Amino acid sequence: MMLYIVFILSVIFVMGFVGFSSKPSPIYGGLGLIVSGGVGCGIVLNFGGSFLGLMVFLIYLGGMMVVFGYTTAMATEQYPEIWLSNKAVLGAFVTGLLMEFFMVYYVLKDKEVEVVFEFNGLGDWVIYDTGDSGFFSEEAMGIAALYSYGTWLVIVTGWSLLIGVVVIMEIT
Amino acid sequence: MNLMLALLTNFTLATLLVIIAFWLPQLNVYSEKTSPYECGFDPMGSARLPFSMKFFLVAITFLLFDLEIALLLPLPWASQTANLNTMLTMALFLIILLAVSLAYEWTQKGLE
Amino acid sequence: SMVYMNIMMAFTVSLVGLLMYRSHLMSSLLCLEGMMLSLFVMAALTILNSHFTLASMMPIILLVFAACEAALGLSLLVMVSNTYGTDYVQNLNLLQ
Amino acid sequence: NPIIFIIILLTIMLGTIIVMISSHWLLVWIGFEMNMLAIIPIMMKNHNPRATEASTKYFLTQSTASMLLMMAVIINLMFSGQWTVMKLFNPMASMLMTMALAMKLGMAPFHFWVPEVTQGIPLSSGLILLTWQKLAPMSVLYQIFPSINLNLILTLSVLSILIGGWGGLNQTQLRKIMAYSSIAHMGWMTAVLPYNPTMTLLNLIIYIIMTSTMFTMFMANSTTTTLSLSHTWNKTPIMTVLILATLLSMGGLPPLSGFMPKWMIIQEMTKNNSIILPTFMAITALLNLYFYMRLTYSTTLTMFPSTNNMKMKWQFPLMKKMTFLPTMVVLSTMMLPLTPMLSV
Amino acid sequence: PFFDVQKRLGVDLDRWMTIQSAEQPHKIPSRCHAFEKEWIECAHGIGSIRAEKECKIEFEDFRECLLRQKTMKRLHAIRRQREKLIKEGKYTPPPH
Amino acid sequence: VAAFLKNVWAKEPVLVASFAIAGLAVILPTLSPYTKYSLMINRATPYNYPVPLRDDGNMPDVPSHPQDPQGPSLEWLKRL
Amino acid sequence: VELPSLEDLKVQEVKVSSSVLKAAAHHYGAQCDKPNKEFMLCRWEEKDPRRCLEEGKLVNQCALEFFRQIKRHCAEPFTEYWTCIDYSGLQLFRRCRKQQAQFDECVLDKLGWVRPDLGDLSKVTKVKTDRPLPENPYHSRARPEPNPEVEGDLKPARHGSRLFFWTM
Amino acid sequence: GRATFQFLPDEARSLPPPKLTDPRLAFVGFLGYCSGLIDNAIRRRPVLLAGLHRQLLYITSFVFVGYYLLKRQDYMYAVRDHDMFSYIKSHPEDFPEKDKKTYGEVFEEFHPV
Repeated sequence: MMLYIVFILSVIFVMGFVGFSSKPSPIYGGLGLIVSGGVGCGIVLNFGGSFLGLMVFLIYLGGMMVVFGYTTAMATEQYPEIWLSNKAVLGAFVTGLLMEFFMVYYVLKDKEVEVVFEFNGLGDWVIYDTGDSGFFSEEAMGIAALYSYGTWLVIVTGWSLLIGVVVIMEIT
Repeated sequence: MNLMLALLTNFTLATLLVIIAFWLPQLNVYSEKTSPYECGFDPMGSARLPFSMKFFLVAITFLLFDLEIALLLPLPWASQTANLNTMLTMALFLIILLAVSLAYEWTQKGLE
Repeated sequence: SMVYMNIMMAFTVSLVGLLMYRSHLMSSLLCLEGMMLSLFVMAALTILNSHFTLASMMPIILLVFAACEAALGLSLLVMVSNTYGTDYVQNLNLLQ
Repeated sequence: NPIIFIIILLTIMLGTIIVMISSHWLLVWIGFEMNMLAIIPIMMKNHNPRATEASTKYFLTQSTASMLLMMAVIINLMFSGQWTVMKLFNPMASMLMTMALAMKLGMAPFHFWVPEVTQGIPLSSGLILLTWQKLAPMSVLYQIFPSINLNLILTLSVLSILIGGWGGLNQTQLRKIMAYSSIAHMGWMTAVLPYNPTMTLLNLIIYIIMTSTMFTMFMANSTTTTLSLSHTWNKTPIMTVLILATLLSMGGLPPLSGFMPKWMIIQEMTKNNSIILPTFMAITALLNLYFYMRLTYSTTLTMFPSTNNMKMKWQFPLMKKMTFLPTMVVLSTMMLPLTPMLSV
Repeated sequence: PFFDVQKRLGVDLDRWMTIQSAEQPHKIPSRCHAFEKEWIECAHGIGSIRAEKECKIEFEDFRECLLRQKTMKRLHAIRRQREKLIKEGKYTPPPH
Repeated sequence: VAAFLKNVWAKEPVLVASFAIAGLAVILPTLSPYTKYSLMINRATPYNYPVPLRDDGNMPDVPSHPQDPQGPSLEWLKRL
Repeated sequence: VELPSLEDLKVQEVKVSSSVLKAAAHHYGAQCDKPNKEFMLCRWEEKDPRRCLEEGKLVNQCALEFFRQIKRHCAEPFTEYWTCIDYSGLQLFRRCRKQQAQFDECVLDKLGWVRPDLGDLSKVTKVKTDRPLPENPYHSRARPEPNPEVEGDLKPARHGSRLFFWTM
Repeated sequence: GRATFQFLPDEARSLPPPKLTDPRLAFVGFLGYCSGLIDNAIRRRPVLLAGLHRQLLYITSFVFVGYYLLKRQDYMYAVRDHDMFSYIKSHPEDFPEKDKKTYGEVFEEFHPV
């Protein structure tokens, strides 16, 4: 509801990484990505481009995050545990947790302190900064995906994936 | 500003009914045998989860067929366009580039 | 603005001590796929306000390799557990 | 298996062309991305549990060394938005550029990429294919060249031969002895790159030739230095004379043509009133020669051919393009008044 | 080394998605389109070693078009010009 | 070979139906004159705004009044 | 920068809604054609919309008279026309296609206008030489000067390769 | 330096060309003459005057290629001096005319043993 709805999302996204950047027993590692992947998509679903955000659910969070959890059963199937119930996990959680607030603490909460830490201020409504409006074409972001001009791009990325199967049709 | 209050209603009604159904009669005053009988019909089962090869290749194969439908995804947006001989002949390429990746793997699948 | 510092602080999910260590190597391959969306987002915030109109096809193509890359890397991590059963990065035989 | 072995092998050099044919940082990202995709099968072929535990030590070292490069692109995307391959407009980007790319060519930091892979791959046959991955990023440092900090590119290169030199006197395994002195010959060329970036390629074309002809000599049986004894009086005594000639050529002695680079490369390093810089390195590659002497003291002095085993049969391997390698890798020192006007 | 095949034979492999003012499929420019076309006009036949110290005016404003560095500082200091004098009058302007 | 298109269609008529639709799809855009009208319709749909020009010597055509017989033939669609 | 005053603002503003503006809207643009098309040259062909404020009122003042004419002559079928099209959802044009001719029963006849079917919104026109042609655009500061060239004559090496000793 | 991506450009016509019986072209292929003798010596021939058809076409290779290689070597020095002399010709302020002074001007050291 506030003007600060973007900044209040990204701190969760920063704390999403510190969830799995330390050592959480790789089934809660899935609960670090799906949290961050949605919260990160909460940022991208502003600014106009909604098609580019909704694909991050389908192809990343829908595709790779099943297979990343479709393993950790066929391998690494030891007796599971939870993070923060040990001593090596909590000792690294707090280390960036202060700086997750301390960077916020003086970037602009002082007036201007002093020369080097005041060039980039928090807020205000110039985060989007896109006025004025446009036309009835698209966002856009809408007329951007092209089987026009880029043909050398697609003819590689189509063909790079075709050898992607043939490398994995072997060793396994 | 309701999108975002269109779902936080739906999840706080979801987490409401869980704790009321589960956790509230979990504090009841019955005898509540805590003995290790709670597992059904596979009593001990003193083993680790064994690897199964034919249930790993199903994960990777899907992932490489999942990518190039997102390349294939902006085909309806590629209709109202300029030069369209390019647009047709490039759209037919990726599908065949998906089709050959079948036929090579199709000579060896296994009991999937 | 501050929407770039967070997230440039969040690019330090590499951090190299936890990019190959310690054991359960799946924990290290985790942040290799999670180092993306700190590049997929940090590109997407810049192409979109500054209306480039053409470079926004590049964040679509940024996933397509890194998915196929990590899928290849996950194939070999079965092969380290196909021979053992445990990944355990403190496996070392070929010295240097 | 046979036809698909070419299509894997063909696209390795197709990955590195797009690195060179590009005006756009996105395409040079794809270029040696798919090289890191299409090397992993060649590591495997006979499926031995060191090889699987070697390519995975190869793999993620070239995943991060990939990944920092795309970080370096998106920084100067924010600054002026041009994506041509040129100077990078930001010292926080170029610093993150050069010592990211220093892992794929591996310099003296980013250390054990070079011995821990090349040792013990049961495919010792080749693994001449580790000359493309020394060739792709050098084609990237030809353009980025007028934007560096001039201290980092030397400090990775002054450490290069001082630690690629010492590392292998303590060895027997001749793949490691080829893996070492492959950081050293990456030390001579990037010490020069800020000063006249051609007469760098002269060192590289020489380095492809002299190293490719070393592996082809090795493909009779040779594994270890003790095995390098037992083929003088058994396989062919002309092999012992040939394996002497290339090593003494690759040490840089002026009757042969591995002295062709240095002789020319000091013509550029001084002429720029920098004298204490070459005098350190020129005296440093001297104990890069005590690999080669004490290797030539094995095969060329009849050191104990015991365990009587007769090879009463002929040899039929494929020594492809071998008859013309030690005739341009030894005898060319008179015949190059200008190789650096063809390549320039 | 930079072979430059695509200058000999006239195909554009890429060349179109490079700079901020190239094609624009339905002709919608960027926010700093006016300074791209002006700055590229400066250094064309110039060999870029004298362009770093001669042109230097058409590049600097273009850097400051894109990030708005001092425009946001001249704006931020007006929040400290006033707004300690919240209680000392001068609402300025009255609504609307 | 003429039995091969009838003695595999007694065994697996599954992929045969796929090739029959894979074929006769690439072939037809080179055939009917309905195409290139698909590019002719798609060219005269105005998205942006028509900026005007200036008189300087020429005066080729198309004066200030738009409803004069001035511009090209895109009015065959209303008759279509 | 310097701006015009608070005067040359506050003109007679068309205070109508969205659908009643889109009601006629079609007969509107295709028959005024003097102030508005020339105003585009005043905006496209020269930029900086701080210079171009006259013809911003020429398009506005004539539009004030366009609705003033339609109120006096025929407003009984007009008000019911944008009534039905304001029955909302995308403002389609195929719903009130029946009731469109009851509005246009006399617009072609009473006050005498025309139906610009599809020839409008294309067909780039000319206007007249109205303002002096704005040469010397927004800055157009300097080139600057290039490097002079060499044509000369190609004669071979002066004494041969000049490297260390290396005669020929 | 213009007209990019040629093996040797069009403007190399007015260069001599480097005609034959030059000792480099005798030497290029003399090493190939040595190389074909090695080609027998690797394989336990045991001839050292073996099949001449293998011992020929090495001579043909190096001499043809080495000739076609040397046409740009003499070009690149010819284009080197061509651009230097022009920059000598313009900017006389960077190229002064020194004074001619004989040995009646110099009083050198003088250091005898």
